[PDB]
Amino acid sequence: SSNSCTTEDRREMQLMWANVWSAQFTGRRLAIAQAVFKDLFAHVPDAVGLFDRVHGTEIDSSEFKAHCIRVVNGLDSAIGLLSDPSTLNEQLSHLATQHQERAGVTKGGFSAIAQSFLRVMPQVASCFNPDAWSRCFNRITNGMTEGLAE
Amino acid sequence: SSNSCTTEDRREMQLMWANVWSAQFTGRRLAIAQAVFKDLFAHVPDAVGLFDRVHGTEIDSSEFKAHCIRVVNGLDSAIGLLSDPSTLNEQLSHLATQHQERAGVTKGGFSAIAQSFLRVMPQVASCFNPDAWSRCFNRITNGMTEGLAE
Amino acid sequence: SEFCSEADATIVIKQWNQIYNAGIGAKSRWTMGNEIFSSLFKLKPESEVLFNNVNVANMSSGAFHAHTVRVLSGLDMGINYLNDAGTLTSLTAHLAAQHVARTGLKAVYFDAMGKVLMTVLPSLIDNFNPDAWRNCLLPLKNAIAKGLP
Amino acid sequence: SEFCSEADATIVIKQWNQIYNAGIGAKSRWTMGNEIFSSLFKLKPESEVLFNNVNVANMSSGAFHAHTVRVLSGLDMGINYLNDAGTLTSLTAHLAAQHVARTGLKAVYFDAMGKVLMTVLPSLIDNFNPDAWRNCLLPLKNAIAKGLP
Amino acid sequence: DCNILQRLKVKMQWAKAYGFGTERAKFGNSLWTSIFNYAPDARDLFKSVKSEDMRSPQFKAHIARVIGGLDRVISMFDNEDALNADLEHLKSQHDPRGLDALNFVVFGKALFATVGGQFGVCFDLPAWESCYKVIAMGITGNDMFS
Amino acid sequence: DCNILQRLKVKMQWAKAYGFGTERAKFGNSLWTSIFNYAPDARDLFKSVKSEDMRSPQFKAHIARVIGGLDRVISMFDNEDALNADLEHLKSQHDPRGLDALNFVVFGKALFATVGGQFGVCFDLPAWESCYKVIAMGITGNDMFS
Amino acid sequence: DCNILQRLKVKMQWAKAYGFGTERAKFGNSLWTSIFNYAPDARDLFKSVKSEDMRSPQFKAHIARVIGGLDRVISMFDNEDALNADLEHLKSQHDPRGLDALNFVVFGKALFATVGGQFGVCFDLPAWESCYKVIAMGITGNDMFS
Amino acid sequence: SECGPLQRLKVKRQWAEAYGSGNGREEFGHFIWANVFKVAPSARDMFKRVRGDNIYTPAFRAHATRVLGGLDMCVALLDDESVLNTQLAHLASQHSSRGVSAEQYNVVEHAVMMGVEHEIGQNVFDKDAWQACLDVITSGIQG
Amino acid sequence: SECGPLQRLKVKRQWAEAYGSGNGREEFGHFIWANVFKVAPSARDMFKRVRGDNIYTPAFRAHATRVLGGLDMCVALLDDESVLNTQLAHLASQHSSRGVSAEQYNVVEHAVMMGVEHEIGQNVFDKDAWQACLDVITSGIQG
Amino acid sequence: SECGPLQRLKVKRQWAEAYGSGNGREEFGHFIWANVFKVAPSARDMFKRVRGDNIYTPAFRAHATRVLGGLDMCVALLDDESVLNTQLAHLASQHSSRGVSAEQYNVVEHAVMMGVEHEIGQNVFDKDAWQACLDVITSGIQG
Ligand code: HEM
Ligand code: HEM
Ligand code: HEM
Ligand code: HEM
Ligand code: HEM
Ligand code: HEM
Ligand code: HEM
Ligand code: HEM
Ligand code: HEM
Ligand code: HEM
Ligand SMILES: *[C@@H]1O[C@H](CO[C@@H]2O[C@@H](C)[C@@H](O)[C@@H](O)[C@@H]2O)[C@@H](O)[C@H](O)[C@H]1NC(C)=O
Ligand SMILES: *[C@@H]1O[C@H](CO[C@@H]2O[C@@H](C)[C@@H](O)[C@@H](O)[C@@H]2O)[C@@H](O)[C@H](O)[C@H]1NC(C)=O
Ligand SMILES: [Ca+2]
Ligand SMILES: [Ca+2]
Ligand SMILES: [Ca+2]
Repeated sequence: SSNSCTTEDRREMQLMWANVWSAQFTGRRLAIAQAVFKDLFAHVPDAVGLFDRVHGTEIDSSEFKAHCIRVVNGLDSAIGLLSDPSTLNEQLSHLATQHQERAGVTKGGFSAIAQSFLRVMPQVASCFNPDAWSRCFNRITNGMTEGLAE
Repeated sequence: SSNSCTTEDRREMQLMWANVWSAQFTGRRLAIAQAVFKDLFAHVPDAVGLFDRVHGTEIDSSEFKAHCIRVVNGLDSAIGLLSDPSTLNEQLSHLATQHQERAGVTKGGFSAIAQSFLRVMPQVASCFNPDAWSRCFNRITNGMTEGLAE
Repeated sequence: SEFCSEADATIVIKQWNQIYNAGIGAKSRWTMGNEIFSSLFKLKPESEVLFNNVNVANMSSGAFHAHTVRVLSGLDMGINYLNDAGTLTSLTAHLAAQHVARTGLKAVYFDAMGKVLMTVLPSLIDNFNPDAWRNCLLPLKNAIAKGLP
Repeated sequence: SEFCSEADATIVIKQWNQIYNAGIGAKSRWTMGNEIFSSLFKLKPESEVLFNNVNVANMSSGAFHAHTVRVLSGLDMGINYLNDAGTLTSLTAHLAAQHVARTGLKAVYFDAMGKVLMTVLPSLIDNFNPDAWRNCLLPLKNAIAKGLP
Repeated sequence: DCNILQRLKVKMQWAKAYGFGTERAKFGNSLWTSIFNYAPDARDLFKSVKSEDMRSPQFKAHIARVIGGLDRVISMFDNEDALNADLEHLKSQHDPRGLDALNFVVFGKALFATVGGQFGVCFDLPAWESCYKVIAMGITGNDMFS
Repeated sequence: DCNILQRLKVKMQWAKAYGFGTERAKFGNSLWTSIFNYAPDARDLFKSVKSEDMRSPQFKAHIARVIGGLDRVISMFDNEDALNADLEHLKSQHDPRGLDALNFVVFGKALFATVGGQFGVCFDLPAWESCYKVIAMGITGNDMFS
Repeated sequence: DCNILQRLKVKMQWAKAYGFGTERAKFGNSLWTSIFNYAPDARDLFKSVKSEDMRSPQFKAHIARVIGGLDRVISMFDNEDALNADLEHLKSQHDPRGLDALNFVVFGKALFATVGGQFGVCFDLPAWESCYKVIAMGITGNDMFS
Repeated sequence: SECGPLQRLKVKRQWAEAYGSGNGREEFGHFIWANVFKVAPSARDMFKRVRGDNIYTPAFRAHATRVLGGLDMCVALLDDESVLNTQLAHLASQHSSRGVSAEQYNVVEHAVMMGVEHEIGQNVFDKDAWQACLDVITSGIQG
Repeated sequence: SECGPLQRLKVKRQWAEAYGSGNGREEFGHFIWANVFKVAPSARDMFKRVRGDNIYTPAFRAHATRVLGGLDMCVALLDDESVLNTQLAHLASQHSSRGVSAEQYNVVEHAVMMGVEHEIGQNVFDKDAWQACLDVITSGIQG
Repeated sequence: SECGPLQRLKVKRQWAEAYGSGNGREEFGHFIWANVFKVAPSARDMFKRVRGDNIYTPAFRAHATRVLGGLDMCVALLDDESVLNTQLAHLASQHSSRGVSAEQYNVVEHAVMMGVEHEIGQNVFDKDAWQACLDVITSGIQG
């Protein structure tokens, strides 16, 4: 189809996300956060080498735990900013100009983290729609993937 | 029964009280205020001796008139504070620690003022419930009667 | 027979469910267990000796953790049943027998337990209502602590 | 076949009607025509030469004024028909034929036209939604600019 | 006729009656239904837009372009320069077809009945008749709209 | 099985389906109705709670304690130490009764049908089946829940 | 298992939960959404049906034929000969694909979660378990559904 | 300007309305004190006993109840100077020990007028009648 | 006073409520920054890059999203000091280069508490628990 | 920055919306003047004739009607500089006798922008377009 992130998916994605991700329920974040990078490291072997600063080799290290929550909290902002696309565009350019200075960050890396999210979400979130999720997940990543290599 | 001041009585007591007691209708307070102490002095003969400072002997004296309105205005606060019991508890301790320094203030005195209120209210307030009134009137007095003698 | 009015019971159940439901992370359930029992043992140091089986010497143990949940689950059960007087009477009678049959437990322990909850909960619940809780809890306390010395 | 979702189309039509309806004074319609075309000719100075018939050498002329309204009326027509995919497909096919048959018009012109609108409109519409517009406009652009070099 | 006050009144009555979105398609539908009911023979002058079936997207597109241009002409009622510049443009587009000028008469009668019934009782018919002559004269050029 | 994501999903689906207050009593009522409808012979194993009449406050109290403990076990799904410590505690309470382990099978089937019908279509049956084995294995200890 | 009593209740629980008209298409969508959520690898097993887009008319056509095949097999639960005839015809259609029979286990989990979540709390999970194995065995030919 | 008998009557009805029946009084009390301590943050130092550090404490909300109830009495008796002078002189004795600054009365004066107008509405508020009559109440407490 | 474990729990639930689910976050973000730049108009000079001149710009609304999201992480981990110290030390490195004044933290501290209480309500707000716990968050970013 | 033709168009529609149709104009007028005299209490001294002492007086509410209506004219003609310069020069003659300070224009500038954004909402308000265009209006009245 059009593959565009519709307003319908925005409502659908935000609503299923806001119930699973909230500020009062600590650990619910961290379990989701740790599982995504865990799925990424298995599929992408030469990816842990990109997260040595946060000690990506040691997943339960408090430094990689903090990074995990930082990554998907930024995702929570983007999903929340789906309602206000102007602020979202100005923010997506920030993450885009933030990630390419990290050498090794590639479009395929964001493509592998997409399959990482397509598998993890239905196990923790009920009424998960993969099509609606991906079409807006792609919409976000391509704004983060403005200036970098495939 | 349980004898506890229910939320039902709180609504019932506040609603019948707010209609009879208001800030715009002066004299409506004073008539109710003067009648309660008047009923108390007849039943308790050695009680006027406790209100000599406010000239309790002379009931229509402007000094005893001011005291009358002060007493039942504080009652109006307690009835209004029935909705917020936390603030009510912190306030009931204030009146409790305020009244025992007046020597002669006893639990029986607050028991006589209870019968004083059970007779006066139905004459001025329509739809007056004595059971609901007393159960919350008792709830208030026992917070004022924390540290004093029977 | 009767515990507290529906309106009072409605206030208790709603404010209790705000801070205690199933979807809460276990870490928040442990903060509640220790804070309440550490305060209880400060009011009654003689009562700390009694929880030998649940490894009370180390409150950070999973055995004592699981014990505090049993107590809170039983408390959560009683609060959500405040509107059914028939079931609650049978429920309170069954918890009494368990605590009376256990040796070394006084009635003053449960009363001190009441003052801990009346002090612990205000720092967790928004607009805590001491009256409605005092109207609905003290029937439970006396019914659970019935028959104990 | 399909252009954009109803919810996205609903967002576009409402925000478009806010700044463009019939009851607007002609002076506000001229401010829009020049600002959009002056910005278009700044992105593409080679495209200015093409509007010879409408007296593009003088944008303050009634002939060029009437031309900008024709373009906006056609744009206003397409936006209000975003919910009818059948009519919109026939409408977009008819505007393509008119522009393809005209000599000297490229596809990059319409793309630069897209970036002008995406930049001009935010300063006129309250809470402009770039996504919903990008979801509903780029189907129109590609459908109108279909078949052009 | 067709002074500035009538021009502004026509715009307010047109903008209200025209609507936006789904209402525009239903508005222009009733007008051409009146045209085909007032002048039944004028239907076959639009065989190029598949006017055999009014529900066809080819005729729905023709409705959209016609009333859309009527919307853009009414919007330029206040300014004469671009109005006449567009009326002349529409003239050089319709003149090659060589149409009967009596259809623009039937066009106005259908427009008045469609705008009047949609706007309500406060429909200013004399103002709409006077300002419609300006439009038909700019397109047809026929002296019929003096 | 029964990973952390399933454990967290089970808690969210349990907390929603369980409800609070009057809903809990009606929830546990339908579960034991299913148990007595799935396994009719298991009803007379509860003569000590007056299970002759399900409306009796003795059986309503039994319902409350059972599902209440199930609520407290599900709440400790994330933490293993207190989960196993409570599963062992429930084991040492149920083992003296010496119950058939096939009833815990019927217990899960009734729980799945009760939570599933109350939660709706988005009920994650494989996650609930996998994490129920952890509970029954902790209580029964029977190899039946491998 | 799957006695005639369980066969008849499944039909009643199925006809109610399946619905008619628009309910059929939405029911299958909820089921196939649960399948791909349970087993993401299975979505690729339908590349020749446009499983990349679940709202595609080719997958909506596939969803229709699957829920229709289920609807007609459940309806023949009471006649062995016709059931086992069509069930083996469905085997002759699914065997040339060489599908992993574990996917049919995932198909059952979503079916129970979709009927139960729609039928409500009274959903008979054990009866649906016993009778789906009859359908699975006749299609898969696998000893796992014995 | 002056708190005449008519300006008294309008103030009474507006206070009763703004005060309420006990439902919005906690909000009414909190709203007024937040203005005082925003305009005069050093006034917090005078209310140490009621925990003037935190407006949201029930102990301070009890103090807000005290001052609101005391102010309600003076408004109720603005028409009757005989007993009003008695009530203001009674409040004058308790407030003289605090050594309250005269400007501090004008801050709570202004804050109460902001609180009232916030409850009733600016379209019906009467600043002239309220300023003149609130000066009378504070003057009696000061002497 | 002190940010105990109970004061942590109440702050978490109140922040989640005040933060919302993304619908009132733009309003939540704009409301807090308007207090800071009203109380401290010279703080605008520190946010030149995000266009601190104008609060209503999507570029600044993105910065408000950044600081709100970063603050949401610390509140979510107030119970878990191990990873919390990691997150505050991480924020400490980025904010040390700005040379932010210690008083400037107390202004955004107060503004956030105004923002939260504006979203949840004064009747449920806990200043003592919030002031004690927000001091912990800012202290880690300062060192 | 600059009051371009597009920034004019957006200001016009937002002013018409914020101004209303006469129902919320008394509230619109009162709201703006309360900001000025809170930020600049000494500006009350310039409006003695309209009873600047009390915002709630119909005589001052008539003055608020005067300044609001006069400001509505300039906004309506921001697109047409020829007649706009005539209107601003007309207002310039009357305001030169008052000796109004240039900063006093910037206070009512800011207050009007607060009034507008209070009526329409921060999510739709455009400070850049409003500040640039309100500078144009005040500059013509000053010279
Ligand atoms: C679309 C999902 C993603 C989001 C929302 C996201 C967000 C973030 C955030 C918020 C940070 C930390 C910013 C800060 O420290 O202030 C970060 C850091 C980083 N990200 Fe991502 N990220 C995503 C995907 C990825 C992917 C697929 C890669 C692939 C390599 C990647 C590579 C990195 C690296 C190398 C860092 C720096 C780690 C460090 O500071 O030690 N990110 N990301
Ligand atoms: C429950 C109903 C009562 C309420 C609400 C109440 C309230 C009050 C109030 C507000 C005051 C004045 C506080 C002040 O001056 O700041 C007061 C004074 C006093 N009350 Fe009560 N009171 C009640 C019942 C009683 C009873 C039954 C007695 C029995 C002796 C009593 C004895 C006194 C005395 C001796 C004073 C001091 C009079 C003075 O200052 O000259 N009160 N009370
Ligand atoms: C409202 C207050 C209380 C409630 C609802 C409550 C409830 C419970 C529950 C549900 C159990 C678990 C029973 C089981 O294992 O099946 C329990 C056990 C126990 N309780 Fe309480 N309890 C309360 C207060 C107290 C107090 C105040 C004390 C002592 C001072 C106490 C002493 C014990 C002991 C010693 C056990 C058994 C420990 C073990 O099995 O190792 N309880 N209580
Ligand atoms: C969404 C974008 C556009 C729309 C909806 C649109 C629509 C229109 C319309 C309605 C007309 C009048 C047709 C008639 O006279 O019957 C027109 C004419 C024309 N357009 Fe476009 N247009 C667009 C963009 C462009 C662009 C980007 C260019 C060139 C760079 C262009 C070049 C022309 C030319 C040369 C004419 C004819 C001028 C004349 O007749 O003298 N258009 N367009
Ligand atoms: C105010 C009155 C009218 C206006 C504004 C108007 C406008 C238009 C427009 C905008 C088009 C299409 C231009 C394009 O294709 O780019 C058109 C075409 C056409 N019009 Fe009119 N029209 C009006 C009245 C009439 C009348 C009274 C007739 C009488 C029969 C008529 C007959 C036609 C025909 C036959 C076409 C050709 C359509 C095609 O084959 O594509 N119009 N007109
Ligand atoms: C997850 C599953 C289960 C849980 C969490 C559970 C929990 C409980 C609890 C909390 C009690 C009462 C403890 C007390 O009196 O303090 C109890 C008692 C009992 N349970 Fe279970 N139970 C479960 C499953 C079963 C099953 C499958 C059976 C099979 C028959 C069963 C049979 C009984 C019996 C006979 C009693 C004795 C009740 C009495 O006489 O007071 N339970 N269980
Ligand atoms: C009771 C369970 C099922 C029934 C009744 C069923 C029924 C059907 C039907 C009616 C068709 C289409 C027949 C036709 O084209 O005329 C079909 C096709 C197909 N089935 Fe199933 N199905 C079931 C489960 C499954 C499962 C679990 C899988 C594998 C995960 C599967 C894989 C396929 C595939 C790959 C096709 C080919 C569709 C195409 O390319 O047109 N089916 N099935
Ligand atoms: C409108 C005039 C005022 C009224 C009606 C009023 C009312 C009251 C009342 C009823 C009390 C309770 C006294 C007691 O029960 O012992 C009180 C206490 C107090 N008031 Fe006021 N007050 C007013 C003005 C002020 C002002 C303007 C200040 C200082 C700025 C002030 C400072 C205090 C202090 C320091 C206390 C005692 C604090 C404490 O108990 O810890 N009062 N006020
Ligand atoms: C509660 C404590 C604070 C938190 C959680 C916080 C959060 C943040 C975050 C997440 C960023 C984004 C940094 C980046 O992506 O590069 C940031 C930027 C910044 N913060 Fe803060 N902040 C806090 C306090 C402050 C304070 C009190 C000030 C000064 C008064 C301040 C000044 C700045 C500056 C100057 C920047 C960079 C501005 C720019 O990017 O142009 N921060 N803050
Ligand atoms: C945005 C710019 C302003 C506009 C549109 C405006 C509008 C008006 C209007 C229409 C009048 C009525 C004059 C008359 O009928 O005689 C007036 C009066 C007045 N304005 Fe303004 N004004 C503006 C700015 C200011 C400012 C900034 C000040 C001082 C801070 C000011 C001070 C006065 C004074 C002193 C009067 C006469 C007061 C009186 O009649 O007693 N004006 N203004
Ligand atoms: C208290 O006990 C802690 C034990 O850790 C917990 O219990 C054991 C059985 C394991 O399950 C473990 O994973 C749990 O976290 C000790 O770590 C701690 O030092 C003890 N505290 C004192 C003061 O001795
Ligand atoms: C641009 O053209 C203007 C012409 O005025 C307009 O066009 C003529 C045909 C009349 O209809 C008139 O009423 C219109 O307003 C000139 O006035 C202007 O100077 C020209 N600009 C330049 C730079 O040459
Ligand atoms: Ca004064
Ligand atoms: Ca601090
Ligand atoms: Ca200026």
